[PDB]
Amino acid sequence: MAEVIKSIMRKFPLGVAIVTTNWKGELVGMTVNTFNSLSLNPPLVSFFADRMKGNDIPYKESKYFVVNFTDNEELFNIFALKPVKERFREIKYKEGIGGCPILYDSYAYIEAKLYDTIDVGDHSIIVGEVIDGYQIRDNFTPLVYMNRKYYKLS
Amino acid sequence: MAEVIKSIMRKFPLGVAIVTTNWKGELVGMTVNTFNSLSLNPPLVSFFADRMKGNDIPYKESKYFVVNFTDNEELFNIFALKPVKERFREIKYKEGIGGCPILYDSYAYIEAKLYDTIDVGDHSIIVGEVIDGYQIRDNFTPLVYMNRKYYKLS
Ligand SMILES: Cc1cc2nc3c(=O)[nH]c(=O)nc-3n(C[C@H](O)[C@H](O)[C@H](O)COP(=O)(O)O)c2cc1C
Ligand SMILES: Cc1cc2nc3c(=O)[nH]c(=O)nc-3n(C[C@H](O)[C@H](O)[C@H](O)COP(=O)(O)O)c2cc1C
Repeated sequence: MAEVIKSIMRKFPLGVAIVTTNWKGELVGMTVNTFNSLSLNPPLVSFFADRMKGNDIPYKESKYFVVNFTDNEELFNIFALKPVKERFREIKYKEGIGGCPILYDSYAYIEAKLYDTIDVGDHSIIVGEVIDGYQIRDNFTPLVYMNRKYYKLS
Repeated sequence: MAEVIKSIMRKFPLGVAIVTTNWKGELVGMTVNTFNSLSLNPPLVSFFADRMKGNDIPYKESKYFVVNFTDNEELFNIFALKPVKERFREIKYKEGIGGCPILYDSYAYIEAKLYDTIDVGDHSIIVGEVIDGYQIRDNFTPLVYMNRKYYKLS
């Protein structure tokens, strides 16, 4: 079989973010490399959630979600590798719209309201309608994921 | 109005590619920063097409499309800025699946078959089923778009 299709994606640089929500009282988040702007009028953003792993379910059952933009590699690792029950013990967060956690170490975030979801193959596209966003820290180092690694920008 | 939501995206680094198709004999392509992997089984890839500009129509009416991965900044500018009738005069290309053009200066490409399209707000999500991909050049410099500019990776 051609699994050259995975090898090409591993060399394709992608921006990363951490999406959180409050899921019936349970604080959850995850590192994503599928976040993007989908539409400007109306202002929709989206990301892709893995259905096999059940990453889609939390966001399908909540009304809001926050996109956290940060430059601390360690946080990306926490929200990809640590057990789900341990994630919010180790970091500083404040509560935001609908109880959703905003990471303290974010340089920016966007709060959004779930707008639609769409199952395509083994992922769902989760679309949210933007309702606010703030730039908090002005001086930061944006990161990209490529080949299991995070790179600063040249 | 909050157009802080545009200012946040301008600081968010994104991978770029050029998607082409053969549209009823007309060779068309465009620079996109919305290309990503959507699903592994089945292997689907996608990008977002601006409906206001009519970028969606070519891909909705063709059976295939090619994703071209390249490290030549000049090509990204050609396939974003030059009039549509002038694009394929200025560069070297070969014909591929379904007549779709493959750019000669690509280090990799993926050929794909249209699988579905979905209108959300002012964009459509164009999903294609991967049918091949090849890594051609081994030594390249992947680029990311941020703030109207292209950066090498540090
Ligand atoms: C950089 C990186 C990118 C990721 N992107 C996504 C993604 O966009 N969508 C997704 O569902 N999971 C993605 N994941 C996996 C989730 O982070 C992970 O499945 C989620 O945190 C739940 O954790 P668990 O599988 O360990 O329970 C990514 C992981 C890493 C390392
Ligand atoms: C880096 C960059 C990213 C772009 N990404 C997209 C995109 O993902 N989807 C889209 O429809 N147009 C995108 N465009 C615009 C298209 O390249 C452009 O509209 C297309 O080439 C048709 O050209 P025209 O509007 O000049 O006729 C992007 C442009 C640039 C500069």
